[PDB]
Amino acid sequence: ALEDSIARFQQKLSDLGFQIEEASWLNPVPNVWSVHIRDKECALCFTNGKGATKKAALASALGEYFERLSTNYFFADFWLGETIANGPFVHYPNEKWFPLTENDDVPEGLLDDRLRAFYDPENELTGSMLIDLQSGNEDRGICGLPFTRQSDNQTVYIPMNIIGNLYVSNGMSAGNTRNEARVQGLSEVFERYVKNRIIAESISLPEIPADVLARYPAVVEAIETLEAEGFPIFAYDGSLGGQYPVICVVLFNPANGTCFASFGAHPDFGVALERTVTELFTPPTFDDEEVAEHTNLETHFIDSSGLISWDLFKQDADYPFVDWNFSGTTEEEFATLMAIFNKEDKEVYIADYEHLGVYACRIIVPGMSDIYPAEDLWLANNSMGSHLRETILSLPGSEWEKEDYLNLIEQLDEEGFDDFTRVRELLGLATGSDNGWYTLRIGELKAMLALAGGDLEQALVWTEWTMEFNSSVFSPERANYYRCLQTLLLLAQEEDRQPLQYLNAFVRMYGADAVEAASAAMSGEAAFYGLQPVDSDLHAFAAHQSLLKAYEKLQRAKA
Amino acid sequence: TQTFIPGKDAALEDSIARFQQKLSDLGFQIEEASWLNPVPNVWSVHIRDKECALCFTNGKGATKKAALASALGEYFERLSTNYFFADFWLGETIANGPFVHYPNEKWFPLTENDDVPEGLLDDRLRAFYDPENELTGSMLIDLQSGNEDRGICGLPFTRQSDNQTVYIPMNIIGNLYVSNGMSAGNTRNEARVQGLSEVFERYVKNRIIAESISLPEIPADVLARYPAVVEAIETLEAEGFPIFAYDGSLGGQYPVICVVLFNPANGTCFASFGAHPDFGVALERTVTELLQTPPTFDDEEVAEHTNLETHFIDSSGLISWDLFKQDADYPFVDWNFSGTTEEEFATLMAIFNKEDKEVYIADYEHLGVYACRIIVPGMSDIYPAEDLWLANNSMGSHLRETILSLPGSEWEKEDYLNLIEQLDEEGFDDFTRVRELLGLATGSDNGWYTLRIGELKAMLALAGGDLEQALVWTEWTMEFNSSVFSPERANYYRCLQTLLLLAQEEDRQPLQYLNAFVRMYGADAVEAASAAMSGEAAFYGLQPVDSDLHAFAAHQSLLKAYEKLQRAKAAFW
Ligand SMILES: Nc1ncnc2c1ncn2[C@@H]1O[C@H](COP(=O)(O)CP(=O)(O)OP(=O)(O)O)[C@@H](O)[C@H]1O
Ligand SMILES: Nc1ncnc2c1ncn2[C@@H]1O[C@H](COP(=O)(O)CP(=O)(O)OP(=O)(O)O)[C@@H](O)[C@H]1O
Ligand SMILES: [Mg+2]
Ligand SMILES: [Mg+2]
Ligand SMILES: [Mg+2]
Ligand SMILES: [Mg+2]
Ligand SMILES: [Mg+2]
Ligand SMILES: [Mg+2]
Repeated sequence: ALEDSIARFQQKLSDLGFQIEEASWLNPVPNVWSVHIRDKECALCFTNGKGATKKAALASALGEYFERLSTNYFFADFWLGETIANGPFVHYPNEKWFPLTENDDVPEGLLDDRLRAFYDPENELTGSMLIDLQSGNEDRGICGLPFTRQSDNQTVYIPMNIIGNLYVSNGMSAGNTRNEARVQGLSEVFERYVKNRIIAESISLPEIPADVLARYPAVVEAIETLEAEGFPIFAYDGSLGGQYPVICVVLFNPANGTCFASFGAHPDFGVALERTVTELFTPPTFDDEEVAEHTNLETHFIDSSGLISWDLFKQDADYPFVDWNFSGTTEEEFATLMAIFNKEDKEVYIADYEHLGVYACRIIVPGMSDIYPAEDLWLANNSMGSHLRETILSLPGSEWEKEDYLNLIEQLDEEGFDDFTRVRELLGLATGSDNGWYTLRIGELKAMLALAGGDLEQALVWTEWTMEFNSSVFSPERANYYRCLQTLLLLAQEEDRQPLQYLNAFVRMYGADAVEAASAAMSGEAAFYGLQPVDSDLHAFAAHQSLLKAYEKLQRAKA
Repeated sequence: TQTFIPGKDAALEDSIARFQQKLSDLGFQIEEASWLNPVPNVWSVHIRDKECALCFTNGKGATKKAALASALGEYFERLSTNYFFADFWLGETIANGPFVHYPNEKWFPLTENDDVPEGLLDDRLRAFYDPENELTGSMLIDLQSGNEDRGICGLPFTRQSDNQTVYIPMNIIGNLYVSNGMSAGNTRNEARVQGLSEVFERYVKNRIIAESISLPEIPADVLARYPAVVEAIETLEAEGFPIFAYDGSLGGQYPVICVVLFNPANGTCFASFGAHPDFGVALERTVTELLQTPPTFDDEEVAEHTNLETHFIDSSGLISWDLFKQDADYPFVDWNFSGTTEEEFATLMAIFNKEDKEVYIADYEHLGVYACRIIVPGMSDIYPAEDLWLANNSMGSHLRETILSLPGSEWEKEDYLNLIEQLDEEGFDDFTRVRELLGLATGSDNGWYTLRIGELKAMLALAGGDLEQALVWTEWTMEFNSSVFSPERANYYRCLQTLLLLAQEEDRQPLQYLNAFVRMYGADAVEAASAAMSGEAAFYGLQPVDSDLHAFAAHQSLLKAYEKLQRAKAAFW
């Protein structure tokens, strides 16, 4: 019962030491709700609930709260600092650390044989590329988490690095029962796997007949409202000829000429239908190749503003409609779904968490659950920067030689980092919104270095870059600083002109504090404007401290 | 009550009462739209013709009445000179009427080898506008008439050294001088002094700017003389806007003040300029105009003519950082050229004589208020004479009838495709608004209002059934216009674009997508885009246009206004 689920979850969250607060409701059309819930003491811990009734949505918001604390997902994009990294356990007590080997292969106790073949077919994957982000603890080695391989009920250790880079928040769930949660999570796997096929393969799906939709009047109502509100809707059978329990529903916005495709899965057709609808841009396209691109599907996952083929909407479907149904008790539904995975010759790997007093699972199904492709462990690995962290956080206040600064630029180039990459994302820093690190990108950091190493020609290049691409999100203060610095750098290039002449004017336009700071920057003295120096427990960031305080509550719960 | 401000020859309250009355008598319903009093001692007002949206002015002054009198004075300035109608073709009836511009105008038929007819211009002007002697006569056809057969309309101007009449082609006046050096006033001389000062304002400005000059600050004890301005500046300064006040005389030569505002919030500056024989009036004029881009070290981009051309339209142009250098290139001069409007006129004219610059004035009294128009080639120019070849506002006059015929036209497909190539060969810019190129007051509620050359090329490619070109320009169209199209029209273009892209997919079956298209774009939009593709009805949203522009109600209101001026002119002669 929704009301039990809510009462229980609220209570348990409170007991755990979390002050949870309800930010903002919404009831856009009939039979559709959502709510935003937040940790009153950590801005970064928050969820979004959705359902066809108000309570359904609150229960969803709270359930996702336990899903994300149980799995540690809130903290998944952040380094947890040197103390936690060197503590008894980082992720879970039952985690397992595999030191790096002398030739840097992937240690033997990790993964299994099928996984090794899938993630690393060429056998070129090194061990040091699998260091989890949270610890960044190369000396301690590769953290691996336990997962029950389902065919033979044996434990398998999967590196947290792999889990987090390729599966992210996919196939996680929390529930009232072990099986309820697993059915939700396994369905979440079908949702996203089928979706990526329907989309990438530019499939035309078959409409759901009107007399079938009629069974679910509360959804029909939500659609008639959207349709009368000026938004054409398409409801589709995403089963691909009865195979998978997936509904797809697409909204058109004629005002902008764009479409928005939602997907949803559950063993019961009707639940799946509603799930897809409650979950409601770019126009459709005939670009067979741009739709299929991994970066398109990767977008669709983050937010659903991705490219959909016009082929989806073709009159003639590639599969017939099937009035499917896989329903029953959560226990039966779990077996029915698992049956499908067995039919596909796809090993399922589950991991159970009960340490917060609510059951929560995390489900990997390599070859289906993947959101990102394994090549990304080489090309787009979220701990690629872990080894520069200490160097970079030292820079504010640092007084190295000018060559050292200019080399770090060349290193960033040689290591192939993207200029647009946010530094706070690359190092796993919860900086909070009120300082320079919050908007600092690689390109800006290059400007800063060129200044500290006294190469004013490069400095200008990246200062221009910086403004071209950041100034719209800088604070007034900071944007002004950059305008001023830019002027002075341009003046430096004028060898005919006499800096003193312009000094009064500059002070009037930019303000004295800004001019004094931009000059310090140019003299290589204080190049790293607005960046405070950062200790290796991130005391410097109060945001990050609030993150760690939250994580302490989970560590204690784990013991 | 009677308020006599410096340099005017009549109390504000009289000037207002007179002007309002005279406007009414002329048959104009004038209405006051919106006042403003942003800082102390600075006002402005917007006045509008209740029956023509395009006829409107903006008044500015240091008191409320000063501003209203300004607004009204600029109203007579712009009716007297015909400037409201200067960007529009006036249709075939007016073009072939007794007189188009003024009764005393003069028409010079084109010659057999197409030289510029002999009664036009004089010798110094010919040397200035056309040093290479390559200017042809057919390039000088005024826009308003577009009447090549009737020839080059030329307006009379009293050359001032020897008091002789000189005929200047309306085309030249309008392309290079525009609204510069026009004025209206309470007296002949008041108006002329305002207008001649307007000339110095803009000439000196263009030197100060282009030559990246550092001006000398106006001393504080000098500013002190004009507390009402000082108050306006302190307010702007405390409001967060640094101000710089400058002597723009260039060492006492010219009666020009320059005042620059900084906006630290966006790191930009705004330079205002102003001229009047009396220092104090000039100061206030410069300040009130601050409220009716960042600086740069680019010596070359500041001087570029396109920069100074912007400054005139806009004041959002590039200023050199050099303006603000501590050390000035000229010393401050506590200048003064003042006296009675009669004396001030001579004093100013003295300066032009010193410069060896002929002044050409033209007087208008046919609306019951004196108004002048002053050309001073080599100083009054806003645009350079090279623009009579490259950027001539009647370059398109000869395609007008062809283009306005297109909606409803049923020519051969080759004819449509050629007109594209012609538009390319004649070197028109794709971004150019067609309604500006033909002089059409279309009003905001139809396809012509936003129609650019690039879109027209799309429309022609569709009518001439070249769907590959049609796509190129339909994409172009949306990339650069869709943000200003009406919902309806933007949607039509989204649909047309999809269908043109589908036409390129040789693997795909149009019928499959048909239901989906009808759902996204709507049936009307799909039916229209298909007609367009079949070359049947390509010119979407463009109604056909008769050669008196009855099709456009906006333009009709423009002509109804101009009738009132014609009758007034007839009366006077
Ligand atoms: N009574 C209840 N109602 C709804 N969800 C509940 C619930 N009890 C537990 N939950 C859990 O709360 C989580 C909320 O997610 P849901 O509302 O069911 C859609 P989701 O696809 O997981 O959201 P996502 O797109 O953000 O991933 C799920 O893991 C679900 O198992
Ligand atoms: N009594 C009066 N008070 C103020 N302006 C008057 C006036 N009588 C006539 N005018 C006229 O008002 C018209 C507009 O001039 P002003 O607005 O005061 C400066 P401007 O140089 O025309 O600015 P602008 O060219 O940027 O519009 C001029 O033709 C001016 O001579
Ligand atoms: Mg979920
Ligand atoms: Mg979902
Ligand atoms: Mg279909
Ligand atoms: Mg004027
Ligand atoms: Mg002015
Ligand atoms: Mg100066």
